[PDB]
Amino acid sequence: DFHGIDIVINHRLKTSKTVPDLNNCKENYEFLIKWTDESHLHNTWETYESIGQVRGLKRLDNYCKQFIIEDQQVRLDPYVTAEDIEIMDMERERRLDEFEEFHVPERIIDSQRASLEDGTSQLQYLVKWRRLNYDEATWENATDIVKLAPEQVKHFQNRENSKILPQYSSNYTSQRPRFEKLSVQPPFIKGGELRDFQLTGINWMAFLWSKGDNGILADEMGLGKTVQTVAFISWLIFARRQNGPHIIVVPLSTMPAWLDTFEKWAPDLNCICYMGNQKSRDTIREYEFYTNPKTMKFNVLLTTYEYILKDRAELGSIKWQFMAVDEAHRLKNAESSLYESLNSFKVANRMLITGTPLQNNIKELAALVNFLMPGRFNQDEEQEEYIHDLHRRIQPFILRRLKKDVEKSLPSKTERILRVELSDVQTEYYKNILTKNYSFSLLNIMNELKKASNHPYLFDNAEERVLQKFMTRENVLRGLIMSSGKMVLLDQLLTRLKKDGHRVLIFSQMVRMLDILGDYLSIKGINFQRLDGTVPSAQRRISIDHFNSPDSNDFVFLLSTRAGGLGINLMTADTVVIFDSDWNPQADLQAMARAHRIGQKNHVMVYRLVSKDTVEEEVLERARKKMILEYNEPNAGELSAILKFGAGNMFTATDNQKKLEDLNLDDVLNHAEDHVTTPDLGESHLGGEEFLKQFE
Ligand SMILES: Nc1ncnc2c1ncn2[C@@H]1O[C@H](COP(=O)(O)OP(=O)(O)OP(O)(O)=S)[C@@H](O)[C@H]1O
Repeated sequence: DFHGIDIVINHRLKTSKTVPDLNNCKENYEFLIKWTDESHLHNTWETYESIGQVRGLKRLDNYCKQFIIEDQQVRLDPYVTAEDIEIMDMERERRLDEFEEFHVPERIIDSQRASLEDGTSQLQYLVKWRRLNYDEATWENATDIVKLAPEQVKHFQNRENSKILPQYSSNYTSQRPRFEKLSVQPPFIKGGELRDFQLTGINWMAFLWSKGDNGILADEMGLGKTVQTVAFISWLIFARRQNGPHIIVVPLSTMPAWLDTFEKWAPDLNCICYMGNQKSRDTIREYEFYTNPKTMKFNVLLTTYEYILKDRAELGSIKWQFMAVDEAHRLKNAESSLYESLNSFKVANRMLITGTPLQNNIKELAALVNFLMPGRFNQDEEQEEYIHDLHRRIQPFILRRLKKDVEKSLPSKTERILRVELSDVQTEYYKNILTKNYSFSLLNIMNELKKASNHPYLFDNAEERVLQKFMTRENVLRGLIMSSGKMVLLDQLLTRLKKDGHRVLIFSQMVRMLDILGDYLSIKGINFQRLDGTVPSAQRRISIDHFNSPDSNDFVFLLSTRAGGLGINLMTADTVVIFDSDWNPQADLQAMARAHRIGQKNHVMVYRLVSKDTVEEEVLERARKKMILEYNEPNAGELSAILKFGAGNMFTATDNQKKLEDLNLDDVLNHAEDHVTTPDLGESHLGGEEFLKQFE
């Protein structure tokens, strides 16, 4: 009824200036439109006079006002950094990449053929839109859905036959099946792999079920503990044929995650997301059960804690088999309505997830245990043994492994901090920049130093000034390398590891700096490409695929640090360089794990570069010290400190050059620090005393 403009997605050029005004827009562009009373396949490429009179029309103009005009305007400002731009760029991307998800269908809810205004009737569905929500799902024409979304359809019909429905569940009376052991991953888990330590995992949760005991998965974060739940569900269903209704509780941050993981490793499963509190609640009830006013038609549902109260009412009275919960450090508390309402639930079983063993908590120690098993349990010496007893007293219910325990299983790596002097040049630059000041601005001041520390060429007269020796090309490198602490080092670092054929990644904050290496490499004659927000998706894939080319001649590959946070896999490199790092260390690890990507085949060597007695190390010693408190810019406040000395202890220039002069790679590397980035993780709880018996 209310027909016209839901929202405006995009725009472009046509069939043939730089600061445009509305009129330009109006005249040179077609625009993308989700119409109201519609959905995202029904987006059209229209122009002003191709659409005409339509309700809430202004809200289109408003798009130009911001996304063409005032965006394009804003860029001009010379204080807008290059760095700044690529953000604005990666930004468009991110937005329009979300929209691309709304004509990707993920479920189907009702085969219900609709009569049409002829005498004709087509089979129309009822489509759940990915990244979208339960409110706002649309009936759409079968005929073309299917030729777009075969499986989710294929799934649909099966979705009410599926052998694995909930009531075909086998319910163990006096007894319950023998504990067993699976030395190889059972076919019915169809995703891909799972390193032995994965198997071992499921085995454990398994064996435990076949004791009637629930346990806790606390292996250090990012460690597969999702796949390890997913898988272990497949088992409950497909291996103890009981699979009534299952429920996993999740961080809203990561449910988009789980969902993929499911239709990756347990594709055949019928699992249900719980997003929306309003029109969802009501929508879902029309999907969850069977058509009658108590057949639950779904294998697995998933939520945020949120809906465990807004909807404890309905959910409370549901007969549940298995319950897990991710990043559930969240439930140390015994009053928090999670607890009170999760015990308000009917569960045969509990797996629990956290990346942590308890220390302090005595009451937490209780609340967690007393949650998953309602049947458990002075001078400071006496509260110290009690916590220590009840420590071991629950060894059997814990699984905890760390990096080192699965080093055999995984692409090990190695973070080294190579710290260099500043070139005689750099020194003097720094040192002068200092002079000028202390007389939000502090920022560029930081920047100038940051720049100085990386390379003098970032600055304007630099190169011109350096080479007062006229104009030769050998020389152009000669000064280009040697005026820079980092470069000098790096120079023979490549030289050397490019003798060992190490395929090499390099990141920086400063795209300008990238340019400069960009220079370096072409002069030296080395193959590579460059990346960052500037190059459009379309492009990227090609600078990428050429590096990962079956036997490519690219033997290095430049990137923005922010480029990293992308989603881009370059395992074809065995070695990462951080030229310089962020307020945020994670930004560096994102970028790291573009070759630390859990389908890596080498040992990954990671060199973080810092210049000695520079502000640089304060930024990095900051990084760690935050990025230990775990599981994007320095404060103006704190910033005062970080700058306000490092200045006269910054020694000679000609000294520093002397150092650089006959610097030796090896020493630098055998002197190299280590970047310590993990609270001592505690000890490995490698399984339950019992279980262990059954494996050897
Ligand atoms: N066998 C596997 N094959 C391929 N990818 C895997 C495997 N196991 C884990 N992963 C991936 O490793 C990445 C990080 O693992 P996650 O399962 O998200 O970590 P996690 O231990 O669940 O962390 P949480 O949920 O915060 S405690 C994910 O992209 C997983 O899909």
